[PDB]
Amino acid sequence: TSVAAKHAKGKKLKDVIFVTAGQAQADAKENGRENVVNGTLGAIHDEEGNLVFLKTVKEEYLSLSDSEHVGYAPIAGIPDFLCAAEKECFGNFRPEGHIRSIATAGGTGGIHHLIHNYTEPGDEVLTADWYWGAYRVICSDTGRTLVTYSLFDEHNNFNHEAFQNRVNELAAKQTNVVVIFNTPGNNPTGYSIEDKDWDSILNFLKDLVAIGRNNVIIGIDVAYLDYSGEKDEVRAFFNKFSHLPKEILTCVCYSLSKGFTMYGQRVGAMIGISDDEEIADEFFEVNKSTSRATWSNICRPAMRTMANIVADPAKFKEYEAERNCYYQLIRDRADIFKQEAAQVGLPMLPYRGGFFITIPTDSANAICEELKKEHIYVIALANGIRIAACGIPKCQMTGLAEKIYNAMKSLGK
Amino acid sequence: TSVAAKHAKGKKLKDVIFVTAGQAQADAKENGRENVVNGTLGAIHDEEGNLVFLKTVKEEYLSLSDSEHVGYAPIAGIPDFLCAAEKECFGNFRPEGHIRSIATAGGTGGIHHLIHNYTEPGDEVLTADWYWGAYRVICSDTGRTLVTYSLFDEHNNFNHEAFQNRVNELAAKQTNVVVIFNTPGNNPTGYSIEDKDWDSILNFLKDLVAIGRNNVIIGIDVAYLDYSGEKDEVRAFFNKFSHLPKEILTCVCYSLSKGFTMYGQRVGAMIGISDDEEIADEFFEVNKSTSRATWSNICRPAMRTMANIVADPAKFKEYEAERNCYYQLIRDRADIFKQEAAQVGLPMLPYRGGFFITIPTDSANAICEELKKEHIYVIALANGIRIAACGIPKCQMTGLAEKIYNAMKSLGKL
Ligand SMILES: O=C(O)CCC(=O)C(=O)O
Ligand SMILES: O=C([O-])CC(=O)C(=O)O
Ligand SMILES: O=C([O-])CC(=O)C(=O)O
Ligand SMILES: [Cl-]
Repeated sequence: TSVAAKHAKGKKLKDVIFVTAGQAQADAKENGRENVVNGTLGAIHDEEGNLVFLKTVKEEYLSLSDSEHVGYAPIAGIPDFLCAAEKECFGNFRPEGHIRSIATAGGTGGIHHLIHNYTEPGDEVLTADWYWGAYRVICSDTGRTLVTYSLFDEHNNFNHEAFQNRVNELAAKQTNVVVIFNTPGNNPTGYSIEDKDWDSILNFLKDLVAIGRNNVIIGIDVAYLDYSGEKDEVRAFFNKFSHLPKEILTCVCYSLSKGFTMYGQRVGAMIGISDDEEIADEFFEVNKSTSRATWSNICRPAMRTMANIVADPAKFKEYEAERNCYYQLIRDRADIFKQEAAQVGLPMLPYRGGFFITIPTDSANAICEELKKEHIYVIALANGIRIAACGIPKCQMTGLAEKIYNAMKSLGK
Repeated sequence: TSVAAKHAKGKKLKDVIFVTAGQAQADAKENGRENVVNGTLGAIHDEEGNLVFLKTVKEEYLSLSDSEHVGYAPIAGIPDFLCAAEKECFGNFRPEGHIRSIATAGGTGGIHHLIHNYTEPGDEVLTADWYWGAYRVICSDTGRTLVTYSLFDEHNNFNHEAFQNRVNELAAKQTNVVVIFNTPGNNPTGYSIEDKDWDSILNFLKDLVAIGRNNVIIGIDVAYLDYSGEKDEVRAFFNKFSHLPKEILTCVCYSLSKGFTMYGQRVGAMIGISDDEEIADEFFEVNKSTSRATWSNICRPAMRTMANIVADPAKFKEYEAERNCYYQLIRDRADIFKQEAAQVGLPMLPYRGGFFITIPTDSANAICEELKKEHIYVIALANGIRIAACGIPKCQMTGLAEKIYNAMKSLGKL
């Protein structure tokens, strides 16, 4: 018994991420925090367990005028914010061509708008077989289908044959092919596309476009950019989108959730890049329209907060340095998990950065339910176990790769 | 020249509201707030021209924990917020039957969701001929068509015949009929559908669905709920949604924006109301999914701030007492304009409540342009001039109608 539209009739979300986090904090309220390890949600908590609100960000944010907290922001977002995000995102790497940006609600809004405006209903959207689960829903809630290519070959190199084969397949059947790359610090694996592999990607994508029947739209979910590596090394690939043929458009979906540790402020920028000023202006206008059509403006105090900080050299250096403490702090946790994981013999995907590390298993769900017994609370995907290294203090990181590998060995995994 | 999908290309907002509003702000920043009449945006300013952020709301919002400021909130919203939003919306009038709520990005989010889930591609959506322009963009960006019925008969009463006529034409071409009512305190007019009229509206919808051909989805945008009249009076109509036939689903789009004075912060709930428990559950699930597919989740601090207040009796009465002082201010402002508009002979649509008053004319663009040179900023609609009384102190409101009449006379527009 349903009154919903034809395409909406059967929708129900199974959300593993959020309940699984719930029994976590549920075991950590009543029985004490330190007998529970929380590997669920992508939020940074410090060595003592508290959620990190970077104190430079919070200080700006709390000091704002009534107008910045409750006033309206323009539809496209605050122009200072739009310039500050591109500044932060690009670093010394800002590509040439025409760049135009629109404020979005997180990376989610970015991905939603990109898919709404650049694909037709029924179209397939491409990403790596290791990917953030929501992409599924962003496509499927709209009549699009998310399809995948094997990210890794046998030795864990970017798998170019798998990618090119899948792209050629979408290209044969639809004019626009949208491909989402989530890099650097891929969610779940932590993997980052290398500079040489971007070269091979773009060179292939330029060859495809020269045939003359397709446009390619390259989405890049950069959410983990500030958690992936040295400042210039992780951004250097941004130079590689300069002066691409106009049949290729690039959309960098940048977010403040991680970089500024504002999660529930819901704020991002989608940043379009084109050799062609008209194509780039169309990116701004069509995505501006979808914003008005959806949330109509994004959160003001969070936009104003990150613009203020980035424009004040003292304040911005103070913020880079507080964030880098927390990221050095994460990088080490993954060092401790990487070293013990290797000695004990536990398989784990090739992490270069990011909040998560994943253990490949076909059994993840089962292996997770017995982990929930140990007071170890983690996320189960179709491909394996995802663990939030952002959330796990040094205390429980060491000897953790043992407690997981020990659960799998008992069950035949 | 164009890479966007076929249905996307050409989209361009010509956005009047924020461009005018920007001009006003810059005028006032340079020349002082007290030297500009800023009738642009639906935000409250007090008798000094200061943006109002209610003391009880601000103190709670700034006093939140880090966890409540930056923590992710669940896809459907904070359960406490969903519960508090239904409670302050429905009052003593909560309808009977199955109720399920979902967090949205303001009222835009709720209506974006409603249209995405309850209409097929190409369908028509009905609203009054005086409406908030955003509805049109919501429809057209997703490939629907917003269509209108004349809100007023010749006496400036709810035009039941123009409306029923419109419903019939839609019901003849598609299964679902979505109708958006912006009441009480309509944007742009300030009109509120009266209770008897809701009876006649509802009676007609029941007859319509008794045929077996259609579902009706009634969207009610309640943004102005708290600015419209006495607490119980403005809410009384909610009881009329008790046990409607299951072919009628009522969606109440609530916002924090105006009620709590977080204007820029688009935070609301869409509250579904159905007699049939599976209808309501379905409302919950298609809308949660679309929340994940669009914004993933809603601003956490705004939600908690509101749940906290509504759940505290002492903080709740104090918040209301604060909001009420400002509601009175907006009343007086509208009374002044009306008195004076009637004296100078300047026509005006009927204003019950809300932040805006509208002057009908097909000349708004030329008129507004002239008013600017006088440091008066109002918004030009296609059919009229929208004035936000919420943003215009009394001493400024005095003489305003005369000035608008005089601009229309000088420009040869009567
Ligand atoms: O008055 C306000 O609330 C702000 C409006 C604004 O900044 C804009 O023009 O986008
Ligand atoms: O929000 C989610 O789906 C899970 C998460 O931790 C993130 O990647 O932000
Ligand atoms: O936001 C707009 O388009 C105009 C406005 O003042 C409101 O009704 O919220
Ligand atoms: Cl569809």
